Amino acid sequence: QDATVYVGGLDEKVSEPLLWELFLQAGPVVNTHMPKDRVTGQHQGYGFVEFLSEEDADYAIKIMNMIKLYGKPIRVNKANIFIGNLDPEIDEKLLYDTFSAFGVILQTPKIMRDPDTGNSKGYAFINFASFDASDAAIEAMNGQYLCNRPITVSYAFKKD
Amino acid sequence: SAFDLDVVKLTAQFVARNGRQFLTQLMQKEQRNYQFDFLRPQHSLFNYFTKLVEQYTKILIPPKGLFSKLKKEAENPREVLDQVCYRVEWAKFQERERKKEEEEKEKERVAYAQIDWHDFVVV
Amino acid sequence: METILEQQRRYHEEKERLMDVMAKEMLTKKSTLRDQINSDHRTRAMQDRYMEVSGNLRDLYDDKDGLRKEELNAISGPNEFAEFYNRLKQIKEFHRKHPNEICVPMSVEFEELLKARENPSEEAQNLVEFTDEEGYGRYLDLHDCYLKYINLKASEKLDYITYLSIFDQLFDIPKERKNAEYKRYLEMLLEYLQDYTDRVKPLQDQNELFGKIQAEFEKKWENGTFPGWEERAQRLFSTKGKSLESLDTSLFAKNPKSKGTKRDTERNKDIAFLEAQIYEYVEILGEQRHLTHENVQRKQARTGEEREEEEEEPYWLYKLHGLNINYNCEICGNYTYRGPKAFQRHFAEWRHAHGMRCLGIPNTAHFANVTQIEDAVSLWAKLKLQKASERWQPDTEEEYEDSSGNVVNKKTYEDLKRQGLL
Ligand SMILES: [Zn+2]
Repeated sequence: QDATVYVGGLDEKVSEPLLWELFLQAGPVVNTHMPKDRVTGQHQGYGFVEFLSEEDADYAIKIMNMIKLYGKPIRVNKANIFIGNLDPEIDEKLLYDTFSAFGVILQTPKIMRDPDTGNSKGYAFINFASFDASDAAIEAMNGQYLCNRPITVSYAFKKD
Repeated sequence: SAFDLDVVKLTAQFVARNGRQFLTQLMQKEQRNYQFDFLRPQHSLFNYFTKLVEQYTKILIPPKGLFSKLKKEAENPREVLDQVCYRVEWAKFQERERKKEEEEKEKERVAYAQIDWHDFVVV
Repeated sequence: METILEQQRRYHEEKERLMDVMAKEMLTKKSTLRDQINSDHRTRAMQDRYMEVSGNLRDLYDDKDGLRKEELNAISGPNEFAEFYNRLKQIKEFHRKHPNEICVPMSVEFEELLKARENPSEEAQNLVEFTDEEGYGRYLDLHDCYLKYINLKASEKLDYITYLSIFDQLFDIPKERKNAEYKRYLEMLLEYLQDYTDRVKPLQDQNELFGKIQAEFEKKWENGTFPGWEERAQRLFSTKGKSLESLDTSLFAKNPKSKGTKRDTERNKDIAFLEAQIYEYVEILGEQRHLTHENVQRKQARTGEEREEEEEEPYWLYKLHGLNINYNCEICGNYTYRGPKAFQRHFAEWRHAHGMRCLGIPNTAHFANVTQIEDAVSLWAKLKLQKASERWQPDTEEEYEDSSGNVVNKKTYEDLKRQGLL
């Protein structure tokens, strides 16, 4: 897990030897793994590249971070408001700093991860201090231009 | 982080003995080729340096132990218990004020989510 | 050292942290009497520590009056500051962050969820200062005092209710003589009552209460504290009456009243002070004595069981595929494996690799179908010897001929050549 780098944000043009060919300049990528879905039978955008040394994986994570690969925000990492279609290049501290401009955050946010890879699932949950920050996130942040990924902010629970 | 904290404590001790706002022992040190990034207010350590300077100024008070001796806080446990009870009452009043502010914010959010947003009038 | 600047601010921060801990202890609600007594003892210990810190900080003002002339001088300044900065310009290779400058006194004055006790008060216990019969200040133990009174009176006609009725009197006639041996038991009963009063309220000022009791004993009890309408003025030491105040003032400095008797003011002053302290403890803790008397009456009126309850509170595949034949491996915790297809595969599985790492021998194809420990270590010794032999080791295998003689001595190894060329 230390020598392997988890890549997120892969489109349909990216393939299993294509990621190994793109990561060959960063370091000696020994193997590439792409988990296939059960309903569609294709990649879900997240994969893994197992290299030989941890320094090559660190250089690939520091070089290929927030890159625009196949029209997709590909990024390598070390393997009541709901935000969907978020970029995997952002972290919890980056999401807390991005959410601090609209309103005040009550605590540190959390992002959902896949049970197989564990880098990024695609959705996240963040809680605001009051309902005014949630309304400002649903008015402004729900549709704002993020890092090559159109996010969507919505309410997790609402009572009619 | 011990050397930076010691430098901040030395700057707070040297700045508290000044007779003016700008005529201090640290303003002339900035022009004497001494790098001090904690003097600018843009850094996060400046908020702690200001609290250290405030504590150094409060350590120079006449009831702080320079020319007088405290008798109520040092020789009366009942006065300390009354001060602790007053601090607990002030904390309870602050918690009640925060709960009232949260209730007012919830009432404003309930009133804003129930008003009609289709009756537009441009005058 | 900045004793007037840094040490005074540190003492003020410690006093503020102690006051914040006391306010957090007083703001929290209580549910039990023993936990409340432990919190009161911790608050009293924190108040004593804050008073000691304030007394230590209040004495650091002798050199401050001499150093204030040099500290407030605007002619000085950045010279000594630059000298201190050059003294603080040492090697910064100690890459270690210390966030416990103010967080450590905040954590020392706090408690945990498993045990509600502070870090200086971690060794404090309520069972070392109070007995089980007292109930952490709920009642008072009077069985030993009643046994001592029955041993001193030499009679079995005094029960616990009679002793409680005799001990309830404050200014009435005593049960025995004042010059008898009952004063030695009364002094012990007063010394126990003083400790019971000091244990029932640790947050109260015991020294101020003792000084007030001494002032009331000296200024009031020694000057006729019980006026009448021999009955006009009574003396506690001499145990005699007086006609008027002038006769009592003339007899207060008399020769039998000073030292010419066995109950004078010279020898029987401590017994009178102990009796006054016992009367003050009975007047201040009368509700606890009434609760102890009610508990004794409820224990006497109860039965044996009530007193005990109060004191206690395809079978064919089975053999075709290889099952029913089990194999065990010592390298794997004597884990017994099933039919051969699984047993042969186990050497590659996780558990066997774990078991082999215990000895320090890698998992390879050589160590397959080997289940015993000593066999594994012997085969590892063999393989080690073989491989280490068949490698090319230049250090011991090489022929150098140093230029020391330059025409002789070709038996030099690769290490002696460096030693000769050094
Ligand atoms: Zn085994």
